[PDB]
Amino acid sequence: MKTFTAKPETVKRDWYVVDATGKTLGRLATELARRLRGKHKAEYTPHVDTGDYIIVLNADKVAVTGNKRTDKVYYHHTGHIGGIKQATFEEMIARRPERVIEIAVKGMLPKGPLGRAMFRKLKVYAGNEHNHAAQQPQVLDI
Amino acid sequence: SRVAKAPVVVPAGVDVKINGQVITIKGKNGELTRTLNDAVEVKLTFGPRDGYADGWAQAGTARALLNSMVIGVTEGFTKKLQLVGVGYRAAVKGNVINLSLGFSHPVDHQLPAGITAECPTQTEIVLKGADKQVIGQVAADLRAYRRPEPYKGKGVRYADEVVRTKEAKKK
Amino acid sequence: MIGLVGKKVGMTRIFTEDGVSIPVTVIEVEANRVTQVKDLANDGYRAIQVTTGAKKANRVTKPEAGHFAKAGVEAGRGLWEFRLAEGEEFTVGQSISVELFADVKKVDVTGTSKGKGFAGTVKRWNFRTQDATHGNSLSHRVPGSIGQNQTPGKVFKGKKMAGQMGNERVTVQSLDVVRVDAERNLLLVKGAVPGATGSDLIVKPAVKA
Amino acid sequence: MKVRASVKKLCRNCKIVKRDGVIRVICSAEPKHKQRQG
Amino acid sequence: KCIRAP
RNA sequence: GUGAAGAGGGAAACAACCCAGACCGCCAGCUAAGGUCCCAAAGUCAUGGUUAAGUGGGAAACGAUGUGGGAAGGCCCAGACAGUCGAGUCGGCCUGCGCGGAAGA
RNA sequence: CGAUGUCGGCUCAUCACAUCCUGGGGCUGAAGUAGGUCCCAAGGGUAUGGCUGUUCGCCAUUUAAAGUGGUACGCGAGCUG
RNA sequence: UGCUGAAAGCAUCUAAGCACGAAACUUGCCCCGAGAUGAGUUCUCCCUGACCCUUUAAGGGUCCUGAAGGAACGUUGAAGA
Ligand SMILES: [K+]
Ligand SMILES: [K+]
Ligand SMILES: [K+]
Ligand SMILES: [K+]
Ligand SMILES: [K+]
Ligand SMILES: [K+]
Ligand SMILES: [K+]
Ligand SMILES: [K+]
Ligand SMILES: [K+]
Ligand SMILES: [K+]
Ligand SMILES: [K+]
Ligand SMILES: [K+]
Ligand SMILES: [Mg+2]
Ligand SMILES: [Mg+2]
Ligand SMILES: [Mg+2]
Ligand SMILES: [Mg+2]
Ligand SMILES: [Mg+2]
Ligand SMILES: [Mg+2]
Ligand SMILES: [Mg+2]
Ligand SMILES: [Mg+2]
Ligand SMILES: [Mg+2]
Ligand SMILES: [Mg+2]
Ligand SMILES: [Mg+2]
Ligand SMILES: [Mg+2]
Ligand SMILES: [Mg+2]
Ligand SMILES: [Mg+2]
Ligand SMILES: [Mg+2]
Ligand SMILES: [Mg+2]
Ligand SMILES: [Mg+2]
Ligand SMILES: [Mg+2]
Ligand SMILES: [Mg+2]
Ligand SMILES: [Mg+2]
Ligand SMILES: [Mg+2]
Repeated sequence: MKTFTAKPETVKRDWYVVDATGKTLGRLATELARRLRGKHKAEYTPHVDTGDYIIVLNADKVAVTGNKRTDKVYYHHTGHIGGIKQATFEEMIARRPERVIEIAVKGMLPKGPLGRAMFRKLKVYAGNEHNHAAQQPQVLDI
Repeated sequence: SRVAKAPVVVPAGVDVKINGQVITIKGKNGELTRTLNDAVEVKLTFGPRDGYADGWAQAGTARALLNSMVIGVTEGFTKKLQLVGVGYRAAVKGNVINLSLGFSHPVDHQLPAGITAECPTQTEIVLKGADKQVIGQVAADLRAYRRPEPYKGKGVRYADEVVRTKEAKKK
Repeated sequence: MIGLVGKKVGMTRIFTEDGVSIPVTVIEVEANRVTQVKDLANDGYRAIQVTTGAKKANRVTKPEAGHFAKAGVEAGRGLWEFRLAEGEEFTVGQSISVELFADVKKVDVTGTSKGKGFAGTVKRWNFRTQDATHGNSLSHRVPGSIGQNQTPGKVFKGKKMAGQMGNERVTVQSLDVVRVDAERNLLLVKGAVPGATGSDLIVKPAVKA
Repeated sequence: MKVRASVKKLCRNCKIVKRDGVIRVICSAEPKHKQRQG
Repeated sequence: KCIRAP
């Protein structure tokens, strides 16, 4: 007997909708990363995307402890010499609040083609509305 | 602590509304509002709320603020500034104090909502209001234009200042 | 406010009575015809599209023609957009004329700079030439060093090197309006503006005040 | 302002205070005694 | 010329 | 003692450190060091404390009402200590964990 | 060591900040003008000549200023010699 | 640098709260920019035929059809190796 392997063409994927309001960033992200990868399913298979689609609402109201709201810094480099750029958490929330969740979750997903594919199933929104009523997402308390 | 353990007697013609942490003292002079710290519990007696480390310190602040809110509505606060220096004048026009302080431009300080001002002399400003924090801030802002210098005391001072002067060296 | 699309006619001067010679670019601004009004509902931003001039009926494609037919305007030689400020309102079909600039003191003028083709670093970047003589071997106008050594062991992005020069969008800001001639469809602006004679210019009121 | 690793009361009028997370000395009497970086 | 000459 | 002449697991990566000595096969099980929120296998384990510095996750003399614990002491409802007043207050000692001192291509 | 071209100059730079100038401040044995000293700040700017292979330095005359360092004592498959 | 302010009856810019503060930072100005594979938006234009077979499926052929537009070729350009 060979061990079961999930097959991408028969993988069942459900839609979920989460509310980020007041949730601790990192404790939310681990739960998102887990579910996007499909670690919560018996059919979990390292090389197959068995996870779920997750809509995240109210990304702008995600919480952080300590002095992270001012002191957590997001660095990136533009590729040009001297091009080291930075933004605090509060700046990132003001400008581009969906990036906060997305950056946290992306750091917790596998690197490589499949990790990038897993990330595509995360739909983050700044506010309390989404355009995905067609997909009929169920509420997920995490 | 000692400050918090000492109640605020509300006098006659004062009324209070405790909407949770939010409070609204109101009397003759005006209507003042403060949202207190979540560690404080008011009833006026102030006391620490359980499940908070800095309860007594926060209570003592909340006490002191509501005591000033009481003085705010009954008596109001008064802050006096005087203009030392040749040519240093002041004058009020509605809610705009116009100062001459030896600049090449005119200084016209816009007063905030609560605060009024009067110039009994050209070299005196007497601002009045309900909020003790706000009169303090307006007075500081006026003082900031031309702070008292240490050689002849020239500038905007608080009436109450001992403005230490010093001599201009030997030779 | 909005600007208008014009054509660089060429340069001249205006002699003032008090002796001064003012160098002017003459910009022909024929009517700009509103061809579309972008709304915050349908488009997510407020703007007008305009056409100016004329195109050969046979060289205007069916897609292009239908777009002009909806507007109810004659085909022009192109389409340009101008962001509307708060309070500015225009209708489709409206002709906007050079009279727009009648009380405008300064303009910014945008055009496509003359094309220098492939330019060396001397011309393109004002690099200093190396010695004409004193032993120089084949290295008179060549760029010199392009980096350091093992650290960092690469050339940095944005390094100034030879390449295509000119033939790109340039804006010259804060040019004085010398004259607005509505009768002749002319705008005279003081000083040079980008591009060859005959080239299209976008003229907007100066953004710096 | 004296900026020093060792900050100390110099006057009887000098007062140690921690503002943000910086130890400072404030003296009402003498502004030469004002210090930080304690 | 001599690499790492005398 | 190991490497040399030694693979495997841990220490991100890392001959020489820690665990451990590969005869071959297995889609069985138990453990070592080291680990158990996600990358990434296993406790978002239990109970009681401490820290607020992202300390943890680099550094000294020395500096300081940071904060936790301990043992004593001076003074005090013949009213202390701080500005009549009405209960604690002052300064040293020993200790836990933090803070400044702390600039590089 | 079956070769990692070696000083300086030229050309072209790029980074650090222990800041030379310009910007913001505190103290002054700060009257003012001008300084001293320390703190914050790296955005941009930061001479030309005489002499010497020079780096450096001295000198002349400027300048708001003529910074200090790292980059194989940056840069010879870019030049010089 | 302050305001209000306790802990600590005082004091205290700070612990709660509030204000000010620089060429640094985010913008504002100019240019590139949807390969932004997260490949976006708006406007306009075009195509409205039949059949056959097999492993019957986002299947493969046949005949008729050939749009919008594009390219090619030519005359060329203040565009260009
Ligand atoms: K030669
Ligand atoms: K051995
Ligand atoms: K850390
Ligand atoms: K060698
Ligand atoms: K100074
Ligand atoms: K700088
Ligand atoms: K350098
Ligand atoms: K070398
Ligand atoms: K050389
Ligand atoms: K080489
Ligand atoms: K060569
Ligand atoms: K696109
Ligand atoms: Mg990996
Ligand atoms: Mg050309
Ligand atoms: Mg030259
Ligand atoms: Mg030769
Ligand atoms: Mg030659
Ligand atoms: Mg590399
Ligand atoms: Mg050997
Ligand atoms: Mg080994
Ligand atoms: Mg390993
Ligand atoms: Mg086991
Ligand atoms: Mg796991
Ligand atoms: Mg650390
Ligand atoms: Mg330490
Ligand atoms: Mg070799
Ligand atoms: Mg510095
Ligand atoms: Mg920078
Ligand atoms: Mg070298
Ligand atoms: Mg050569
Ligand atoms: Mg070389
Ligand atoms: Mg020789
Ligand atoms: Mg107080």
